[PDB]
Amino acid sequence: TTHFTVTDQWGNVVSYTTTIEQLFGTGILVPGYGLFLNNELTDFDAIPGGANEVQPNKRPLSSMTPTIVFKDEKPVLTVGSPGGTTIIASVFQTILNYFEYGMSLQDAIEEPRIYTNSLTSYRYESGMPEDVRRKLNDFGHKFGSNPVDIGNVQSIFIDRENKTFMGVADSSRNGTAVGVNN
Amino acid sequence: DKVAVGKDGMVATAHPLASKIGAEVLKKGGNAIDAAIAIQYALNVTEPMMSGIGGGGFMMVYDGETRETSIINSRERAPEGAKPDMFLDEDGKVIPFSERSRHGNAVGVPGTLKGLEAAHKKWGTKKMEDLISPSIKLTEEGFPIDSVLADAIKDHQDKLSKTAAKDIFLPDGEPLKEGDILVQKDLAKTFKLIRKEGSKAFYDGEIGRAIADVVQDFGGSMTPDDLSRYEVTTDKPIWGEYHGYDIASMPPPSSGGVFMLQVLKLIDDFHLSQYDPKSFEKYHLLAETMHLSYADRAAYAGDPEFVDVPLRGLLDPDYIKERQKLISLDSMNRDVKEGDPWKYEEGEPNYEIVPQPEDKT
Ligand SMILES: [Ca+2]
Ligand SMILES: [Ca+2]
Ligand SMILES: [Ca+2]
Repeated sequence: TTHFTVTDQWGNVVSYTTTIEQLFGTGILVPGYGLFLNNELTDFDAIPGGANEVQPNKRPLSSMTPTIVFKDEKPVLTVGSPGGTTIIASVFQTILNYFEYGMSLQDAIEEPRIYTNSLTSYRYESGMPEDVRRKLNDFGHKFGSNPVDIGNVQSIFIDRENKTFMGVADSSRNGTAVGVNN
Repeated sequence: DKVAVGKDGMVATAHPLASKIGAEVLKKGGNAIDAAIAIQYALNVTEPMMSGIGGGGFMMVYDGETRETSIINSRERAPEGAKPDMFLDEDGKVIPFSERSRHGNAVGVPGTLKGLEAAHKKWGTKKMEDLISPSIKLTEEGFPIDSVLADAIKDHQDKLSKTAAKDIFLPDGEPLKEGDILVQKDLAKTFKLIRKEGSKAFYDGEIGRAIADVVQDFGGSMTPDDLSRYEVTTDKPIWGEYHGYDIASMPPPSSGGVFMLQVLKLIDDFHLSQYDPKSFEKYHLLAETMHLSYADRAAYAGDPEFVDVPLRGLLDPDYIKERQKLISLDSMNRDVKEGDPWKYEEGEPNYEIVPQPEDKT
């Protein structure tokens, strides 16, 4: 998965998350055409009967969360991320850090994230203090000994006070922000 | 170039070559949609493990002219041959993820190219040929691979060794390493066909036929009729209020929008910035909140053309207040399960709640 974002001089804003599921998808490359084929249908439940069961011509449930935040009907911030079910965690934590904590956009993105979808599944980024990790686990959590990078947020802030755009690319990949003047 | 400022436009992407190509479209007077199309082609070449015309996406667009926000939804569709139990063995056991994620049955009908064209028809101001050509050049003449692509090739070499990928990415049975030139002649040719004919080469053409043929080679049911049936949809965002802002995000068939909004509604009342960002309190309250929202996601979320997702109920302020009663600094909630958001809207679910093993990735 990858997330990118674009703002232009006409007020158009794009927030675009795009994927082939696993890295390289199924790993199948179309012989003579050089393109990788998605494994997106494993995003369906393997056991049927549920909301996200396999059916022909059905779209498998995604966790992709391309987002635009508005203030008084005007876009002010784009957010999105790769990382399967963790995307929800990357996007809400970035928004929490920016709007609730009042961090800089780059601090909001770089701040270590956590993810836990269930009592049996925990991940955290390097930077959670060791003593806090131990207290969390003593309380019943299951943060392991090894931290892992979570997601890859690209964001644009639209600064109408300063008449500028600010682009931020997460350090978790080699992504870049490139501004444009006239 | 991790942070940038600009008066007249901004691009942020996961690959510096894709950011440069996007910026150049804006520098030449293209709009954000022009640039985004150029960027998807460039990522398809430079970050081939993460996205491209073999996949699907959600492109949210705010239109600066109409002031409307919409989403070009190119999520893949199961072919007609898919069956509800196709990921179970003959004894009804889930086929391991490392096996099913590599099988032709896993391949959805790709929508990304359909989405680029739908976006172009609506908002495009540059010729499609100007937007795809920078990517033909990178595919044709090659580029030196970055650390993330080199790491990806290394980590996925088992999978890549069993397919036509091994010839491009595992030359002499060895993974390309950071700085090695990646040349993708066949991909350049596929981009040239699309540049000449447009997407009919894909959805009603030789690329579609080759896709169907290799899917069937790996045990899948996809035919040219599946590719010819495919169309993207246009979605309205799911909207929520948070902290004086309006948030537009992705509706079903993503779980992303509703559950990102649900987490923000559940934690808003806890005023987390009273606690240090690296405090026990912040991490504990986020973990407790995520357990509830992910449990709702596992029970209630799917393709809204097939199933009713209770979006109204899942974000209802009384539902929020009921779920918040399970979130506390006093203890960890050990009884994590979906709530009953159907209690807060009209109708009933047209599905069961089916537990799944925790095996994806
Ligand atoms: Ca606050
Ligand atoms: Ca990080
Ligand atoms: Ca049997």
